[PDB]
Amino acid sequence: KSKLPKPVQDLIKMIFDVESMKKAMVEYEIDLQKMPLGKLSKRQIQAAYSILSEVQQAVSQGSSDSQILDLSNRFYTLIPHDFGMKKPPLLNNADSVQAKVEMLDNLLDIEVAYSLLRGGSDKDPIDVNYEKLKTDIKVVDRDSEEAEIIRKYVKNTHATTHNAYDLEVIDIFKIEREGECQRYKPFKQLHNRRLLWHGSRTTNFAGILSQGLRIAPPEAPVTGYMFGKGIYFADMVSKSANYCHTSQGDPIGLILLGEVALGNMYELKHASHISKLPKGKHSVKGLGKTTPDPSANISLDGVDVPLGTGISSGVNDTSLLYNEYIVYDIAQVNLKYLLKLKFNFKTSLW
Amino acid sequence: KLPKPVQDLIKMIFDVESMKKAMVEYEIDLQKMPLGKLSKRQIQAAYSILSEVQQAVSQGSSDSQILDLSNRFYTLIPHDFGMKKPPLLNNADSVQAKVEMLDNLLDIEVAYSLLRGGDPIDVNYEKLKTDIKVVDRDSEEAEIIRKYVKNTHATTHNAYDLEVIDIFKIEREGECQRYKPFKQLHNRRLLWHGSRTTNFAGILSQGLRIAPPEAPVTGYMFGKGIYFADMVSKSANYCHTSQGDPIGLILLGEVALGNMYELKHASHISKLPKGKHSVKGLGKTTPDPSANISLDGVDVPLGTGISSGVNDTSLLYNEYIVYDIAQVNLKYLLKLKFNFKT
Ligand SMILES: COCCCN1Cc2cccc(C(N)=O)c2C1=O
Ligand SMILES: COCCCN1Cc2cccc(C(N)=O)c2C1=O
Repeated sequence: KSKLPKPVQDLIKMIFDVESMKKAMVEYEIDLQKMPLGKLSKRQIQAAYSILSEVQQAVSQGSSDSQILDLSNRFYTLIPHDFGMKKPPLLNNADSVQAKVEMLDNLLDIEVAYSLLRGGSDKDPIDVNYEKLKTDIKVVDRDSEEAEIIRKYVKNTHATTHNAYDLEVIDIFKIEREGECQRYKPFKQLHNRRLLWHGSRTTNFAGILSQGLRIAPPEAPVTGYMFGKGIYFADMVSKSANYCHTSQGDPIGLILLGEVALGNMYELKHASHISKLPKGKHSVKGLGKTTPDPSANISLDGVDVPLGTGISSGVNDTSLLYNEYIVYDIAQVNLKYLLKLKFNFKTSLW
Repeated sequence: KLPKPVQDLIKMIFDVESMKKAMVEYEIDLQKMPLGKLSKRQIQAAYSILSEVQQAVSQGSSDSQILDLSNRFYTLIPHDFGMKKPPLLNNADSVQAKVEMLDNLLDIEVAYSLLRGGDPIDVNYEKLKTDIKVVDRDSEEAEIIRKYVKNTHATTHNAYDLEVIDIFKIEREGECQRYKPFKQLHNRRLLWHGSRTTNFAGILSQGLRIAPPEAPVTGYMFGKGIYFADMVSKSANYCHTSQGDPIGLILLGEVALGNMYELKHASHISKLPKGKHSVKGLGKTTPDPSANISLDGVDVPLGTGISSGVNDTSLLYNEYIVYDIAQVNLKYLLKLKFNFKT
């Protein structure tokens, strides 16, 4: 029997849950008869991203309808969908491809989690699966100052437009991924280090913990992402928490706090599909209409914690309601905490 | 008393009827908004609504908020569809079609305002505040200018052949002096800019300008700058000529590119990061760097289309953008002929 703290055990059961992986694929309308979890592969996912990249090129550089249509057929042949009686969406515009890009990002992480789950020994399974994460996980005391500051960050940065649910913090975990300390070392030195959120489906955490946050593969279309292929973070808990993709049918999710070394920010208000930064720049800040009150900002260890409540920023001519922060090198991030959140979905409008 | 090929130019760009036709082809309702009533401020408000729509879409505003803005657009700019439904402005594509139209209307209003304000041909010349001279068909200037035309016609723009007709040397009053500080910058290059004829009176009295503050930065692939090509045909596509109307105008401009920000895909910016003075959108095809010429610090990239080793890009051919009007110095205005197969 495992000697791991009970919250840690429960975390392990959540992450390594085949049924949630299946639910995830069904949400993307993948036909599980034609493509079962066990038959997902990296190569298939790589080729699918290749097809989206070709699709976007064929659209940018004005290919013919026939070619666009062929590329769509190829995508849906490789990734089988069940659309019911709904018209299968042609991949002939930025919106349609961005949606498929997000599905593939999640497919990639599900493949990693299912791989990790199916690998190793068949001791307590909980301990066998814990070791697969290659991460030291400690439970933060509910009454710590550490816990209070974090509950305050959650409370204060919930955006007013994310009004469908309230968040309640169930468990807080201190995490240290094997070898990430050393990896982050050089950036430890950089100015403008910030403690920011990253939200993800619950089973994506097998890959996130074992491999860390990653940039999309070279096959993935740079145009698939608002600010290109980097690692995305929010300073508003609810903007990240939406990426948990929880529902009243499955209302517990997980979210990371990570220290990110931003340095000099390239400040942008609209899409910029970049893969590299111009010289002088270490990150992108996408500027939101709403920004945490910088009066309320705290800092420890030279890291800023933007836990002020949201106030109007200077900015009105923007594509974003809230800020977002992108780095283009995986070493720029050091994961600090992992929070287990219950999403309490609202029944009243008042 | 002005030369002939010049006199033709003045008539062609101050043509009230071409302006009327551009309007009809956009399905503008000329009874409610006749040419005479076009307002710069009205166009700016229309642009502003397009900005709101695009921001509403990106920010995830309600369908009813977006529907309202789309109706507001058509309140402002009277269209006549006149049995069909005005297109819904709720996506970047529909919005994009209206951005391009407003870009044209803004220029048409400039032209018409000139013509109304204050031999009419030479009253009109006066107002352009631009010195124009003809270039000799035989002179060396014309031979280099014709070679640039011929070498840089892209192969995917095969629907037509091009042939030069007149070459005009232009000097906008005040533009040398405006450009002075920028002449010091490196990577100065002689590039093309195509526009429709209804646009050229505005361009000559005012120079190449950036879309107004009200215009959406997301309406343009690299945001609000001035766009140039090194392929004559990429630029000439923007003349919007046809079998039925085969004569277009094109600019050759000296552009101070400086330290280029080199990009492969859309970036909707209104300013450059520190240290960058222009954007180069990278094409799959680029003129041969071997055939390049330098003339008193200005490069003329008249090499023939060769492959750049850059294949993961949104662009068949290069594009150059500057974000300060003062980085451009207009050198030549060409009058060309399109020979369509068909
Ligand atoms: C992971 O794919 C990136 C593209 C989609 N985005 C954008 C974004 C902005 C801010 C925060 C997050 C986040 N996950 O917490 C994300 C996010 O996933
Ligand atoms: C004024 O509209 C800006 C966006 C449309 N673009 C892009 C572009 C690229 C290269 C050359 C030109 C040109 N006019 O020759 C243009 C052009 O008009």
